[PDB]
Amino acid sequence: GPGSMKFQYKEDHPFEYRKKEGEKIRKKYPDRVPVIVEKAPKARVPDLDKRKYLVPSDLTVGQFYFLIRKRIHLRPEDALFFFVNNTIPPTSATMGQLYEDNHEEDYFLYVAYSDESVYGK
Amino acid sequence: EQDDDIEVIVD
Repeated sequence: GPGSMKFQYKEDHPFEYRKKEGEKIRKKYPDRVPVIVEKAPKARVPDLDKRKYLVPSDLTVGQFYFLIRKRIHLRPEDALFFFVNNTIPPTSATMGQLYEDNHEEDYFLYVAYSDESVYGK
Repeated sequence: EQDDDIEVIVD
């Protein structure tokens, strides 16, 4: 897709596999979106147990951010930033709007997280 | 479970 990110989900699966999974999820849940969430390269943070998420479309990016902070057990003092196609998304946007504007040809929205505000730093 | 490779977000 756009951007210059690297996601292990894409390293691990060819496009045809990903598109079949993403299309299936999109069809089955019209009011939710499929999202891949992974730690950015070099980020000094834990990985999630799962990297595929089914997210309500009206959940805001901000609320999703708080959920991921909890999943990786961050302390309040710890920094964390989301990146989508190399841009930190606004917290007031809905996940559905973020999905519409950024999802890739395999129908997944890809979100990276890092303790740094520059992707890959 | 069959399809538990995805985390389903609810409130």
